[PDB]
Amino acid sequence: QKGKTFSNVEIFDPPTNYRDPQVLYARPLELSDGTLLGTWENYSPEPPNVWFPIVKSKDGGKTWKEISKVKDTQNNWGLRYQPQLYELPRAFGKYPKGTVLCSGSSIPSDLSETLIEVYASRDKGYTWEFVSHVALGGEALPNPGLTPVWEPFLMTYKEKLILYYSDQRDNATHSQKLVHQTTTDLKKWSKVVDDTKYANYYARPGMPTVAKLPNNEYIYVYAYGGGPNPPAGSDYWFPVYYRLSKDPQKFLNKAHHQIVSNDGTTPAGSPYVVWTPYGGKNGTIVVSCGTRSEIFTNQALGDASAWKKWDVPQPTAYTRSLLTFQKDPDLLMIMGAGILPPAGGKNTVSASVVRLSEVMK
Ligand SMILES: OC[C@@H]1O[C@@H](OC[C@@H]2NC[C@H](O)[C@H]2O)[C@H](O)[C@H]1O
Ligand SMILES: [Ca+2]
Repeated sequence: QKGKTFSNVEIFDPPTNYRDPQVLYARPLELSDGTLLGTWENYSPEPPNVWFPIVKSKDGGKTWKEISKVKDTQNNWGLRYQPQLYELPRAFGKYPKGTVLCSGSSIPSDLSETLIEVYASRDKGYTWEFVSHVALGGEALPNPGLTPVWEPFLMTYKEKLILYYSDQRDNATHSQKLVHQTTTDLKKWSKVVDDTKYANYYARPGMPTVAKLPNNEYIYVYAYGGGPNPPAGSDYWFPVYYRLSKDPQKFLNKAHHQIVSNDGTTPAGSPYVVWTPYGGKNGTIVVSCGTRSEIFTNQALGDASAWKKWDVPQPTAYTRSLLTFQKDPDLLMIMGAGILPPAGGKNTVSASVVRLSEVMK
C-alpha cells in the first residue's frame, strides 16, 4: 500500500507551435493486466491530419511513453475532438473481451462536419483498426442552430454496448440534447434514444458520463447548459446535474438533481463521474467538474443531500477525468490536459494519483 501515490506527473508538454489550446481533453484507461493507457486532443500543426496519441504506463501512472497513434483512416480529416478509451468487459461480435476501443470525433480542419467513430485495438493499444461510424453531425461549433455531435462515452449494459453523446441535430427544438445509441456487435447501431433534454430551446445539457453503483443503479452526470440560477455577472452557466436509474437506457424520465456540496459549492462544467467500492457498502461516487480543482464525493448512492468536497493536488482542467484502480479501491487517478482556448501556450497533459483515505480528511 506504500509508494502508490504521486502528484502532478507531466505526461506531455506540447511544442510551442501547436495550435491553441495545444492539448485538451485527457482520458485514461486501466487494462485488465494493470497497465494504463491515455490519450488527449492533440492540436498539432496540419497537415498532416491530427491524430489521438496513445501513451502507456506500466507503473501505475508514474512514468509514460507513447506507443501508438490512432489515425483517421476513413475520412482524410483527422481524429480531432473528444477521444474516449474503453476496455470491452465481454465480447461484442468479432471483438473479444479485452479489446480496447477508442471513440472520438473525426472533423475536417475547417470544422465543417462532425463524425463520432469507433476504432479498436486487439493488442492492448499498439495498433488500431477502424470499426464503425456512429453519428454524423454538422458544423463543429457549440452554437444554437448548428447541428454537430460531440463527446462520446462508452459503457456496457448486459449484452449491449451503449454509446452516450451530445447532439445538436434536433436544431429546431433543442440547442443541444443528450442521446445514446446501442450495439451488440459494434457494427450495427440502434436508432438514437433520448437521455436528457430540456423544453427551453436555449438549454444545452452536455458532456455525459455514467457509473455503475452497487445497488443495481447507474448515475448519469452532465453539465446543464442554460441551467437556472447563473451566478452574479453571468447570463448563462453549466451546473453539474445528474440522474439515477436501474436501467441506464432510461435516464430520460428520471428526476434531475443538481450537485451542491454541504458548504453550498456548486460544481459547473465538463464533469466526469466514477464509482469505487472504497468507503463502505455504498462505496464512493467521485465527480470532477471543469471549473474547480476539488473532487466531489457521495457515499449515499447519489442522495442529493450527501455531496462532499475535498482538495486534491491536481489542478482544475476542462473535462478533467478520473480513474479507479481495480486492485486498490482507495487509489484515484485524476488526469487533465489544461483549459479551453485561449490557453496562453501553457496547457500540458498531467495526472496525479491520490488515496481517498488521505484526501477525504
Ligand atoms: O473538445 C473540444 C471542444 O469542443 C467544443 O465544444 C463542445 C461543447 N462542449 C459542451 C457541449 O456539450 C458541447 O456543445 C469546443 O468548441 C472545443 O474547444
Ligand atoms: Ca509547451
